[PDB]
Amino acid sequence: SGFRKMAFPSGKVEGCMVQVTCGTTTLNGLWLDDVVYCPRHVICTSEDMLNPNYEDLLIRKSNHNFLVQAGNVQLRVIGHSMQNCVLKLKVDTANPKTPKYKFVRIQPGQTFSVLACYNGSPSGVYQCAMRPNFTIKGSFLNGSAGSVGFNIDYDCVSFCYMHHMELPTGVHAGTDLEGNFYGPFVDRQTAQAAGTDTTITVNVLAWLYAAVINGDRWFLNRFTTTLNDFNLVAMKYNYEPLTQDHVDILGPLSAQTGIAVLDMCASLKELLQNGMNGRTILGSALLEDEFTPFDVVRQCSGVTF
Amino acid sequence: SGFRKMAFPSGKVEGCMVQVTCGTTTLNGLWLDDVVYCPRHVICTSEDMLNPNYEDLLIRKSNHNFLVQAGNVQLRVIGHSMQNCVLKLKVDTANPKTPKYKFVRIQPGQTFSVLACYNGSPSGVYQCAMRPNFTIKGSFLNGSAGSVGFNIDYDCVSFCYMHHMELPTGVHAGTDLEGNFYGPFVDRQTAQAAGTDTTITVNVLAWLYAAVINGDRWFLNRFTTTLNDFNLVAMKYNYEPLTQDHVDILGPLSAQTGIAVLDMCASLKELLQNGMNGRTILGSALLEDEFTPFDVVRQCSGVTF
Amino acid sequence: TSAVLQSGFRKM
Amino acid sequence: TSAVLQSGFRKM
Repeated sequence: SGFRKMAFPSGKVEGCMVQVTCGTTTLNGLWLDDVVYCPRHVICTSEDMLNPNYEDLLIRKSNHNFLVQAGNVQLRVIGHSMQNCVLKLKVDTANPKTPKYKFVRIQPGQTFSVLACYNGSPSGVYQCAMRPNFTIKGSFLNGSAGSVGFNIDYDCVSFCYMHHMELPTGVHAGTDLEGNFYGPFVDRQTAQAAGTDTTITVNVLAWLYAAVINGDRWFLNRFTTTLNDFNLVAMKYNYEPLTQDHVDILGPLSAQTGIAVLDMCASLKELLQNGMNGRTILGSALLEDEFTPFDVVRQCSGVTF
Repeated sequence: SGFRKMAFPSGKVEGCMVQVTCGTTTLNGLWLDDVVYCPRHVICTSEDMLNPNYEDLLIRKSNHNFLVQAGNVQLRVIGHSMQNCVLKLKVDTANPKTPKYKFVRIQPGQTFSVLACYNGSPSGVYQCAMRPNFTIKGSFLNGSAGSVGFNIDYDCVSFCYMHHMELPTGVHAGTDLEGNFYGPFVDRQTAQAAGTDTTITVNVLAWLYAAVINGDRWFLNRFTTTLNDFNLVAMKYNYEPLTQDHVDILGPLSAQTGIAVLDMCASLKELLQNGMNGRTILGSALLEDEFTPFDVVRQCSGVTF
Repeated sequence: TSAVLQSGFRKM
Repeated sequence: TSAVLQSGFRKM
C-alpha cells in the first residue's frame, strides 16, 4: 500500500554527468559515448547573456577553450559543434559507463525524473511533469544548467530534457537532448513569460484511480458524464480537454478498479465545482496531475528495472 | 528557485541490491563488502510467520539454503549470522560497487530517500520521513522487504532504514541496519497497530522558511507568540510540541530570513486556524512536514554530493 | 488486523 | 524581470 511521487533510479544517468567549464562559466554536461552534451550558453560570459550571438561566440572558441572534467579526470576535447541550443564536445575517450540510451522528445503532460547536478556532480533526483505550457516546475539554482531529465523504458534510458534557464515566475525551461527548446523560449536573459498553464486532466484521473486502489473512495458517485459535457466544464476551470485516446489509455485502470472513465470524470467534475468537501485524497488537498496512467500502473504493480 | 521533494541520487545504493531467496521466500538484500544484509524473516515459510523462533529457524539453516543473486551471478554464501531482526550472509566475494558507507540510527522527524526494490531490482526512488509514531508512509508491495532508506550527505552513504513489513493502516515499519526496529513493532504477522500520528512541527516551520526564501510571504503576520502558547495551540491540531532544541535548530533559517522563530510560529498558528483559502505554499495546499531544516538549507543554498 | 511481512513468493 | 541562464561562476 501507499502512493508516492516515485522517480526512476538514477544510477545509469549518474555515471554520465560531467563538468564543462568555458572561462569562468561552468555547468553540467552529459557524457555519452565520445561526446559531451551541454547547453550552448556555456560559451557566454555574464555580459554576453543579454543578447548573445551564439554562432559568433562559438566561432571565436577552439577545442582548448573547453575544460571537461569527469571527476578528477580531464577529458581531452578533440572537436566541437553546435546543434540547436546544445553544444556537442567530442572527446578522445568513450564513456565506459555509457548505458543503453536514446534521445526522445516528450509531449506536455508526460512525466520524467530530473537528476539535478552541480559542478558535474549529481545532488538530487525528483519526479516532475512537463506542464501543458512546456515549463518545468523544478528546483534549480545557479550551476544546475545541464541537468538532464530521463525516463527508463524497459532497460533503455530515455533522455528527454536538459536544463537551461529559470523563468521570472520561478518555473524552468529547457530543451530536448537535440537542443530543441520545450516551449516558446529562447536561451538569453530577457523578459520572458510562459503561456497560461493548465491542469493535465488525464493525469488527475489516473491519480484518482491510484487513490481508489489505495482505499480512498469518498469522491465516487453514482453519476456519469460525457466527454463533451466534461470538457465544457473542464475548459472553464483551466483543465486540458480529455480526448478519446486519454480514455483508452486509462483502460487498464478502469477495468482494474471497476470504475468507468466517464464515471471517474463525473467525480472529477464534482471536485471542480464543489471542491474537495474539506477532505484529502492520497494525503493531498489538491488534485495531483503529475502521475500519468502508466505511472500508476508502474507503481501499483511493482515494475522494476 | 522552486522547492521539490528531492531524494538523493540512488546509484550508490543500486549497486548493492541483490535478491535473497530461502526456500520459497524471497526479498531484497544489501550487499556491502563480503556481507549481505536482509530481513531475517526470509527464513520463515508460510506457517512460520505468526510466532517464529528465529534463533531456532536459523540453526536449522545451512549456507546452501540461501540463494543470493547479484544480477545474473549467483553469490556463494559461506556463513550466516543474525543480529536482532537483520540477517547477515557472508559471501565469498566483496561487492566491487561497494560505496563509502555508514550505518546510522535516526530519530523521528528525520528524512531519507528510499530505493524501492523487488527481486533485487530497483523499482523507484522516493523521499520520506520517520514519523513521530516510528512508522513511514512508504509505497511498498509484497517482495519489497530489504529495500533500504538512506542519505548521502557529502561523500558517504548513510544507511538508516531497512524495510520489513506493512501495518494495517498502510504505513510501514522497519529496522536500522543493526536489526533494531524503529518503534515497538516486531517482525511477526500478529495484530500490530501504529499509534496516533502527529505532525512534525519543526519540519513545517522549516518548510515555511523555505517558502519565504522562495519569495512567498502571504502567510506571515505581525504577531509573535510564546513557546508555551504556541504549543498549547499546536497540540489541538495533533502537532508535535516545539522544544527549545527545535527553536535553536531553526536559528540559521531565522537569521537568513530575518524572521524570528516565534514570529514564524505565530503565522503557523494562523494557518492552522484559517487554512490556505484557495492559496498554495510551494505547490501544496497542506502544511508539509517532511522537510527538515537541514533539507531546506541543502536545497536552497548549496547542493552537492 | 495482522501485520504483513512484505517478503515475496518465488517458485522453486 | 529577466530569465536567468542557470549556469554557474567558477573562479579560474
